This record gives sequence, structure tokens and C-alpha cells, in this order.
Amino acid sequence: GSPIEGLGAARSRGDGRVKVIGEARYAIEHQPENPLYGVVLQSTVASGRISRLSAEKALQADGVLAVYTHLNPLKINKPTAIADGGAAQSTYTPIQDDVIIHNGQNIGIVIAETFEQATWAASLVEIEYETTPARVFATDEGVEAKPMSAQDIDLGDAATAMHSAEVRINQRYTTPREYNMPMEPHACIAHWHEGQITVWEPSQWVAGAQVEIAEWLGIETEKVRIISPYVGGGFGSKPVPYTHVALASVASRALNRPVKVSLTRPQTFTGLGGRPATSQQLELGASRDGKIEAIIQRSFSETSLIDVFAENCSKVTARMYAVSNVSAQHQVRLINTVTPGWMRAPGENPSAFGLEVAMDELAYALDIDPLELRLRNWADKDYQLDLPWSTRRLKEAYQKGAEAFGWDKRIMTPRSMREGRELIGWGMASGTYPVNRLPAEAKIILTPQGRFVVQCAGADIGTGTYTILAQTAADHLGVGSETIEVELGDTALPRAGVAGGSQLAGNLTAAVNDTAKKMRERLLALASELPASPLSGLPVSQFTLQDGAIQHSGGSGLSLAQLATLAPPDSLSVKGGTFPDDMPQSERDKIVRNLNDMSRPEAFSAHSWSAQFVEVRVDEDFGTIRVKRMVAALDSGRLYNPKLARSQWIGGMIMGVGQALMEEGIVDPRNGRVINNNLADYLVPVNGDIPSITTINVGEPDFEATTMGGKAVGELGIVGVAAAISNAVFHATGKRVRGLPITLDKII
Amino acid sequence: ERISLTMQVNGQPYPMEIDPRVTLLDALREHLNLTGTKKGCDQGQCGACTVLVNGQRVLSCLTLAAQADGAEVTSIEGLQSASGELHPVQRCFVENDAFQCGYCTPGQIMSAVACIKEGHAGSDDEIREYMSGNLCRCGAYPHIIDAIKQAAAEMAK
Amino acid sequence: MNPFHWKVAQSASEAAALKQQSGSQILAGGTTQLDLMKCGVFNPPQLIGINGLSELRSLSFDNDKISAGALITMSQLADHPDCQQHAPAIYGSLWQAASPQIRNMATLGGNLRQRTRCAYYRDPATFSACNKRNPGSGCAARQGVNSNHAILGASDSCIAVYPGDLAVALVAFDAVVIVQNPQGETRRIAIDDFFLLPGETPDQEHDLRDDEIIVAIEVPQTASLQRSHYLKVRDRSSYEFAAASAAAGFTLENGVMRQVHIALGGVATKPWRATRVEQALEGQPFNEETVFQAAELINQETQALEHNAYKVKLAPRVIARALMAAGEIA
Ligand SMILES: Cc1cc2nc3c(=O)[nH]c(=O)nc-3n(C[C@H](O)[C@H](O)[C@H](O)COP(=O)(O)OP(=O)(O)OC[C@H]3O[C@@H](n4cnc5c(N)ncnc54)[C@H](O)[C@@H]3O)c2cc1C
Ligand SMILES: Nc1ccn([C@@H]2O[C@H](COP(=O)(O)OP(=O)(O)OC[C@H]3Oc4nc5nc(N)nc(O)c5nc4C(S)=C3S)[C@@H](O)[C@H]2O)c(=O)n1
Ligand code: SF4
Ligand code: MOS
Ligand code: FES
Ligand code: FES
Repeated sequence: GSPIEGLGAARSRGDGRVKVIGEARYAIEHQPENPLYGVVLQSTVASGRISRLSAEKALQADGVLAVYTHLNPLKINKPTAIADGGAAQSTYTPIQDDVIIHNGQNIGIVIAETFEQATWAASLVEIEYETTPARVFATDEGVEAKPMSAQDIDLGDAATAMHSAEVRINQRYTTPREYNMPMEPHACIAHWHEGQITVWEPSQWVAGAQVEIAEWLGIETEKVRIISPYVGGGFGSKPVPYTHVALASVASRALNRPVKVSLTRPQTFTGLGGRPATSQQLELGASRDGKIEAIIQRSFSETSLIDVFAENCSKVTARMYAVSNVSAQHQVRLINTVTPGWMRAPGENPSAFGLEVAMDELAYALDIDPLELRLRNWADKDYQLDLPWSTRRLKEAYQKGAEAFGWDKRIMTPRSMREGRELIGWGMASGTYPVNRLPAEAKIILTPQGRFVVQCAGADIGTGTYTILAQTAADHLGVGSETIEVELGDTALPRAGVAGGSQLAGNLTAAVNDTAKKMRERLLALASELPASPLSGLPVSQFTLQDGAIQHSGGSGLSLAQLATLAPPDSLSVKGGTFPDDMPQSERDKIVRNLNDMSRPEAFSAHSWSAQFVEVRVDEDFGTIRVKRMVAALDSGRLYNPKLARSQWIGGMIMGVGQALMEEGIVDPRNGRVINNNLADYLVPVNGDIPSITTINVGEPDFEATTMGGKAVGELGIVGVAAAISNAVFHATGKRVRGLPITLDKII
Repeated sequence: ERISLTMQVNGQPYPMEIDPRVTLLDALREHLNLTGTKKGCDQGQCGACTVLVNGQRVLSCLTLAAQADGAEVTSIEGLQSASGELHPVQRCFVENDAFQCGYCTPGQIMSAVACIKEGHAGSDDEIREYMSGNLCRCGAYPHIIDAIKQAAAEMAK
Repeated sequence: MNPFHWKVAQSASEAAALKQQSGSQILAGGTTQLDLMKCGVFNPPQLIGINGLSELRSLSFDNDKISAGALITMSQLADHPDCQQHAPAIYGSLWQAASPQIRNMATLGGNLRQRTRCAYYRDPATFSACNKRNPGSGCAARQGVNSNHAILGASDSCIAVYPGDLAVALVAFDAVVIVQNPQGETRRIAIDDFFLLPGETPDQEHDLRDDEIIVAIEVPQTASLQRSHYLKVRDRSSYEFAAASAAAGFTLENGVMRQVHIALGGVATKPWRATRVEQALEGQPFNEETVFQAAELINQETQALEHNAYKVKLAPRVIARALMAAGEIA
């Protein structure tokens, strides 16, 4: 292809080799000297008090140094919530009191000298409770409903427009509790020394980890160092630490020793939140041609008794189609459950699912082909924001996706397509994800050997940040990007925001592109300003940077390693970034240390778009469902690395397959326990579940969206997939399944 | 209270005296400082801990280090040659982008080496079925099929 | 885990002699034993490794008896060149179970003795009412979420389903379990009598004394075993236990089903031989609808609980379709 492999090339992952040989070290694989081992204790009841707790049989076992509970406590300060400008998704503080607000809640930690000793002794702690009546489900009596009013959509007049609508579709769509379940469990090493703490925390946002851990411990933010160069994925579950890290930190400060604390895989279900269960009552008014003149939505989602988090089902509702009258209101239902957390495309995923199933029902009510219906509702602008699209290729996504899938041969009648003992079904859905932006900084260093190192605190969670930041710098440095080393995921590195909302590739490529331009200018200037340089007097305009050397167009040349020898080490380090050049440093800290300063374009509505086409095979006797074909056409704008972009695309789609077919949280109504908490009873897609996947790139560079021209990728692949699978199952069977997942019991 | 055993790990002897409760998975990770083998579940439901014992792919989280006494263990760190060229499976995994976060990848790769030796590489669907004992939450399955199809071809020569 | 003491047995008889002592447990593959130790339902003070007992590793297929020792792995049995041709249902009950990694670890002896996947059984730190685990404490699944629990062979004390696939194929085809005591003598147990109904004593699963160890299994080699299938229905496509499953086989002699064998996995407290569906199809030519309607006879002994009603619909259909798949071979 092209030798430097700059931005836009499709190259192998720069971190790929250390990952395939097992060299890359994740959080707990680091080696402090003589570390202890903590094991967390979790409540077995949903609501009540801890009436009796006896740890003596645990303290007496082999190697047990301490057991910290509310009876033997350690101060943990209530952190500042994300919505208030803080780093905390959950404000729960363990071992500060005896109150039980949900089942599986972290109530303590047992510290021992070996992991085996800590596991055994934790099982010897005896806990009795005084239970109070628990609110298990969002629909239970006495559950408080808090409306999220600032997120209400009041657009046009929906009540008037719905009353006059010729065709009305009114149905409820639900999604169950879902769990990110990254293959790396939440675990950390907390090392407290001399008024400072270093924590090895798997993180998508290391500045966020630094803020919340400092608040927990009651120390200055600068006193915390977070080391997270490699993460085993969070899919939204590791932007900010959770309380097992709080227990690990205070224990390490009390014992003045390093403590390795791993949540067990079952404990990761209640040690943090997944996607909360949602419910949406969605009404579509439309004229008989299929054109929708009104949408009314009333939705809700679960949240704990402590924190208010919304999984908002209105995120896509007014964005996707041309509808001038939209009323949507979402409320949270406070119940006894762990504080919810992000999961891939928060609020966008359940919003698109209900909307894109409702379109399919509207299409079968009017006997319009579902694709044809999406075109009759096409929105030439954003009707929610009343703004023109920056770029939207959705039409080309429909067409290129339909072509590759063979959608033109679809027989509309459900159950019409069959092969052998399998009912065939075909379904489709629109998808989207918004473009967010945040400033960020980076540093580039020329080593004494003539090599480049790129430094940024941004995270590579498997997204490819290691690779695209090396491609960006290579464009201006005259070397191949595979020779450029990138250091990431550490609070000692230059400022970077969250990896969340699928914004970080654009934010960091912009920051490195500026730093690399500044590095080019520095090197050429050094070659011309350093009197010992063979280029000592020559103009910079006639210099080029090529193949690890600076060469004058007159033919003389200087190698990068030779320039390093002639230059002062401090001049070989260049800083750049997208913050305003005049912004004071304290505000640059604050911006990347919270989530509320992200921006979107004014005057343009900038989003990624997609068209999802699915073929399912339903067994006529058993009701089991298999995904035979997946064809997706996606507009992500400019692709920084087309190969890593496809991996993101198909990654999100596979997660959407688990969402539709299998993934469900199972809660026992008596005790409010999640009894399927394990990878055996909580099913995620297995290699045999996924067929060959076709992805088509319809996107074009959008510079009204991001400085570097890309749009959202990481979360785009999941959006709308579950609806398309449900639409396909209906087409095979004739049964609308509006609650997820679609399991065999719901088919027959 | 303790037991003694010797283990062949990637061609080198490793005498150990340990708590008998220590799994092979945690003997590699916590003791021998070989962290390439991963713990994603510890109950045998995922496969991030997949290693080779006497040439066969197993789950090291359900194997006691005691059961590995006098056995040949091959972890992810031992697939490179003595000079350390990548195994064909390791190189095809990078070229085909068969991983993203990398956490399931060592178990994915060790399971694919044994999958090939077992003769289960005959077709795309056969690979899918006999690789299904390794969960990937990143969704790299389609590229895992590519990497294994290509590596099985190279190895047949 | 509990701080067990590790002991290695050098003979089957010394393993039986050590097993008999007060809560000791055999360790073979570990894929059940070690998992349930981490769950907290197993706390043996003495763990007896039996791998490295070479006497139990024999395997051969014959014209009369398929014979394998208890330490034969699932993979070795399934990969034997005659397994797929001579015993498709046995072969299908193998590769459709667990994962290749687990099948390489899993011995045939431990496979039969695997334990229910009941979620309340496997979390004793949370739920203390399990009669199988903890006699007299109740059953947490009766009023809980029983989606995984039994529609056949259930009692008030335990509704747990026996998850294993292999035993289902063996029970259909009349395998025999051979066990041995510390003095070296041998008991031969027909496999349908080897697995016990829970009744009031769900803690007694198998007909095995603390005295005894499983040393070998044998299956009658029959044309009914030659024409057979194991059909497994599950939520995802691999690496999961059956929502319902049936091992089925028959010999076609004079264009007619004879020696019809049918057993139901995943729906019952123990692998369930459907004898009346068999009798209804004996002396009958293989045909679509007569197989389907005869299979529905299982619905006269079936009892649905709150959340498992889908298993009632699946049971006759996995019986029928397993038979249909068998009649396509030779
Ligand atoms: C994630 C997962 C998925 C699974 N899916 C399936 C599936 O789909 N289908 C399926 O059929 N199985 C499945 N299994 C279970 C697996 O097949 C069994 O765990 C395995 O067969 C047990 O054999 P083992 O050698 O590991 O026995 P062990 O785990 O070593 O022992 C099991 C029990 O049997 C006893 N035992 C062992 N050997 C003897 C002997 N010689 N005499 C007397 N008692 C003995 C032990 O004391 C122990 O109590 C699954 C397991 C896991 C972890
Ligand atoms: N125009 C673009 C934009 C992105 N990319 C590619 O897509 C990746 C992600 O870009 P972006 O959309 O900015 O995603 P973020 O890094 O901001 O965040 C990742 C996103 O998508 C994810 N991808 C994940 N991948 C892995 N392996 N593991 C996780 O936990 C992941 N979690 C997530 C979740 S959730 C989110 S929010 C980049 O590294 C790049 O390789 C591209 O090629 N071209
Ligand atoms: S069903 Fe059997 S195992 Fe499950 S809880 Fe009730 S008794 Fe214990
Ligand atoms: O925004 Mo991704 O972390 S749910
Ligand atoms: S860690 Fe062994 S299978 Fe999950
Ligand atoms: S690479 Fe992240 S889980 Fe497979």
C-alpha cells in the first residue's frame, strides 16, 4: 500500500505483537514487592441492615492480616458524582455503615498474604441481616419515579399531531439488565506510599480514575498516579473506578503495603452496574403513505436508591426520521439494585431498538417494505435540533446494504421464506451514533537513537489508539508508523479525556497531528540553527524530512540520530494539543477531569449512521434462532484505520447479537438476587454463534464533525442491531418479540 | 500444608513448593511470573486460561498445579522459537486483526494451535465450533476464523 | 477453597480405600470437582488424584462390547476411529458437550458423576436451603426461578436437572457401570439404576458406596447403537448445557424400527428413558408423523413447574427429531 502507513492506512496493531506473545501487562499482572491479596465481601440480601457480623474465624485463618468492615472501618469519602462535574459514577461508600441498599453490595474486604488464603477466609465471615421490604423491580409498589426533565423532548406539538394521525402504532419495548462482561475482570493493585498512592487500574479514562481515588482517600488529585497501559476492555464498564478499588486503596494505606484486589467474575455483576433495564411505551402517528407526523414516548429505566443514572430511550427518537412533532419524557425508577453503569451506546442502544422495531410494525400495518418506509420518512436535516447534517450517508448505507444482502428479493409475508426445517427471516434497521469532541494534548520525543516516541494519557482498550496515534505522527515525521512507539494510559502522560461516547480517536488524532507538525518544525529548525549541523545555515523551506533524515534539496543530508547528538535533550521534546493556546493549565486539567465539557458542532448535526441487514434461521420445532448472515453499511466518516474500524464495527454487531438472542440478567423476585451472575448462565455470543459478517464503508471525510475528518466508530456497530434481529425473527415466524432477549421459550 | 512438584513449563524445569490449592493458572501468573495466561472467569466458563499440558489444550484454572507434576506445560510465552520468531498462529492473528483488547488472545491462540493439531481446521464452520470454547467479548470471531484458516494453510507446508 | 490435604492414589483399590474416609473426594479431571470446590459446595479434607492410575485407561470397540475405563477422557472416546460410525449418539453426546478444552480434561468416570447446574445449588454462600447440598434445609428452587429445573422425576425436596449429555446416550443404549471397592472386587450396575431419583434424599445421586470407585463402562454393541443420533437444543449454539436433548436409536430390520431406544436429557432429575414412546414405535416402519405423534406420549408423565413449561413443549420434539436424524444414516 503506502510505506509510511500514515493516517487512513490499514495496518496491523502497533501493540499486536506484545499482545500475541503474552508480554503486555494488564493491571494485576504488575509486580510490586511482597503484595498482599484482598477479597471483597458482598451482601446476600437486597434491603436492610447488617445486624451481626463476626470476622474472628476469618482473622484467625492462615495468613489473614485484616478484615475491614463497617465494624472495623476505614474512612472513605463520598465522591463527587459525574453529573456534578466529578469522576464518580457510583457514590456508594463501602464499610461506612451497616445499611444494605442492594444485593451483592460490597460490604468489606479480607486481606491475606496469599490469594488462596484470602479466598478461603472470606468464606468464613458470618453476616446476619435485619431485612426491610425491598423494591426489586422498577414496576413494584412504592418505587419512586424521578422524571429527567432537562432531557425531555418537547418538539412541535405531538398531542395535536397524534390526535389527527391516520395510522397509530402503540406498543411497549423492553430491554433486560445487560452486563458489559469484558474478559478481564475488574481488579487492581493499590500501592500507598508516603502521602502518595499508585494504583494499577484498568481504565478508559485515567484522569477520571485519578480524581475519584483522590477524593475517596481525601488527598490532592496530583497525589494519585494511575497506571493503565493495557485494558482487557470495558465496553463502558471501566471509565471510572468502583468501590473495590476504594477498599483496595484504604487497605493499602492502613497496612502500608501493596494490595492486589480482584473482583471475582460473579462479583462483577453487583460490584458495578451494567445497562439498566429499560421500558418504553412508543406511539407512532403517521399518514397512510407511511409518513410519520407524530411520536409520543414514555420510558423509564432502573437506578439505585443512591445515584440517579438514566438510560434514556429518547436519544435517537427524534433524531432519525423527519418528524416535526415529538413528545418524549423519561424517568428513572429507584429500586434496590447496584448503581447502573455505561454499556456500549448508552441510551442510544435501547432508543434505537424500540424505534426500529416500531418502524417494522408500522411497515407491516401499511404493507410497505421496511426499507421503503425508512426512505419515505427520510430527514434531509436534523428535525430535533433544526440543523443541517454535517455529513449523512445513510441513504447510501441503505442502498449498498440492500444490494449486498439481496433485500430486493424479500417476500413480505411472514413465514413465506423457509428452507428445510428452518424458517428464514430478513430484517433491517437504521442506526446512528453522535459525534462528541474534547480537547487533549500529546508529547513527541526524538530519542538519542533517532527514534520517535508519542506520549498521551488516552487509553487503548482494544480500540487501536496505539496504532492510529502512530499513523498520525508518521504523516509529518517522514518515517514509517511501525517504527514510531506510542506510550499510553498513564497519568504521568499528557492530558487526555475519557474514551467514551466514541470520541477519543478524533480527539487524540487531532492532538497528535498538532504535536507532530510542531515536531517537524522543531527538527528542521534545529538542523538549520545548530552550528555543528551540516545543514547549519540553510533555509527550512528547502528541507524535507524523509526516511529518518533531514535532507536539503541541494543534496546534502543529516540523519535523525545525528541531529539528536547535536541537539540539547530538552529541544528534542515537543508538546502540542487542541486546547486553546491561551487557556491556563488549571482549566486544561479541569476539562479532562470531568465529563461535562464535551462539545458538538454548532450549525451542524454530526453523527455516524448505519444500515443493518440480518438473516436468521428459526427452527420450526424448537424455536431456536441462529444468525445466518449480517450485512452492514456504515458511515463513520473518514476511517483512520479501516482494518481497526471494521473490528470495531463487527465487534459492536456481535455484542448486539448477544443483546438480541441471549444476554439477560435474571433476578430472583423474592430476594432481588441476580442468580445468573457468571459466564455460564449469562450468555455472551460464542464463536459458533457468529457467521461471516459483511461491512461496507459508505462514509466520506467530515471536517464539520472532527478536525481530522472521522466520525464515531466504537459504538456504532451495536446500534439498531437488536431491532433488525427482532424484525428478522418476526419475518421468519410471525411473532413480534418486543422484550429482549428473544429466547426459544418466546417462540415455541 | 504444602506440596512439592516439578513442572516442565516451555522447556524448562520448575520445582515448586506451594499451597496445594494453587491452580496451574495461578502458578504461572502469581509464582513463575508468566502472566500471558489470563484469568477471565476461574470457573472454566471462558477459556482465557487455555494452555497446553502434554500437547493438549486444557483450562489451567480448573487444573491444580499438583496435577501438573511431571507434565509438560506450554503457555503463550513458549510459542516463539528459541530465537523467538512468532508462531504462524501468532503472526496470522496480528495480520488478520484477530484480537482487539488482547485479553482472550493468549487463550485464543493456544486453543487454535491445538485446534489445528487436532484436525479441526478443515472448514470455516468447523473452526467456529471447535474454537467456541474461547469467549471473545471484543467480537473478533470473524478475524479469528481468518487467522486460523491462513495459519493452518501455512503450517501444512 | 478449603485447605484440603493432597493425596495421590497408586491403585484403584487404594483410591477406594481413601475415598471411604469421612468426606474425601476423588479428583480426576477437575472440571466439576474443582469448580464446585470454588463454589463452596465441596470441602473435602482430603483430595485424591487418580490420574496416573494406568489400569483405568483401556479403550476398545468390538462387535459386542464397547469398553472404556473410567480415566478415558471425553476426547479420547469421541476421537476413537470407530466411535462416530459405531455409536453416533455416543459421539454426538460428546462433542456437543462443554468445550474442546474441557473434553480433553474430562474423564468418563467424572462425567457420569457431574452435578446439577442449579444456580441455587452452586451458590451456598447466598442460598442456604438446598436439600442436595444440605439435607433438611429446604429447596430454594421450588419458589425461585426454576427455568432450568425438572419436568420429570422431580420430588418436593429437589427439582434439579441432571445436565450431562453422555449419560443420556448411555442410558438409552443400556450401558453398564463397573465399580470397585478397596478389596478389589467388582460390581456391574445397569446405568438406569446407577442414577437415583432424588425423592426425599437428593444427596444420594448414584448407586455407589463410599467404599467404591467407578473403574469402567461398557455399552452393548448393537445395530440400534449403530443407527443413532444425539440432538441437543440450547440457547446459544455451543458451550452450553441442553435446554432439552434426546439420544435415540433403532435397528431397521425388515424395513421396520426394532429395538427402539430413546432417552431424554436436560429435562429430568436423571437421564430419562422414555419406554412408552419406544414401545409405541416398536415393530413400526420409520415415518415422519408416527414418530412425532408417538413422541407426544411423554406428555402424559410430564409435569411443568412455574418457569420450565417450555421444557414440556420441547421434550416430545427433541425425541421426534432425534429419531428422524437417526433414520437418515444407513
Ligand atoms: C463451563 C462448563 C460447561 C460444561 N458443559 C457441559 C455439557 O454441555 N455437557 C456435559 O455433558 N457436560 C458439561 N460439563 C461438565 C463436564 O463434562 C464434566 O465436568 C466432566 O465430564 C467431569 O469429568 P472430570 O474428569 O473433570 O471429573 P471431576 O471433576 O474430576 O470429578 C467429578 C466428580 O466425580 C467424582 N469422580 C471422578 N472420578 C471418579 C471415579 N473414578 N469414581 C468415582 N467418582 C469419581 C469426583 O469425586 C467428583 O465429585 C461442563 C463443565 C463446565 C465447567
Ligand atoms: N473515524 C474513525 C474513528 C475511529 N476509528 C477506530 O475506532 C477506534 C475507536 O474510536 P472511537 O470511536 O473514538 O472510540 P473511543 O476510543 O472514543 O471509545 C471506544 C468505544 O468503542 C469501544 N470499543 C471497544 N473495543 C474493545 N476492544 N474493548 C472495549 O471495552 C471497547 N469499548 C468501547 C466503547 S463502549 C466505546 S465508547 C479507534 O481506536 C480507531 O481504531 C477509525 O478507524 N476511524
Ligand atoms: S433443586 Fe435440588 S439442588 Fe437446586 S436447590 Fe432445590 S434442592 Fe438444592
Ligand atoms: O460510552 Mo462507552 O464507555 S458505554
Ligand atoms: S479463567 Fe479458566 S476458563 Fe475462565
Ligand atoms: S480480544 Fe478483547 S476479549 Fe477477545
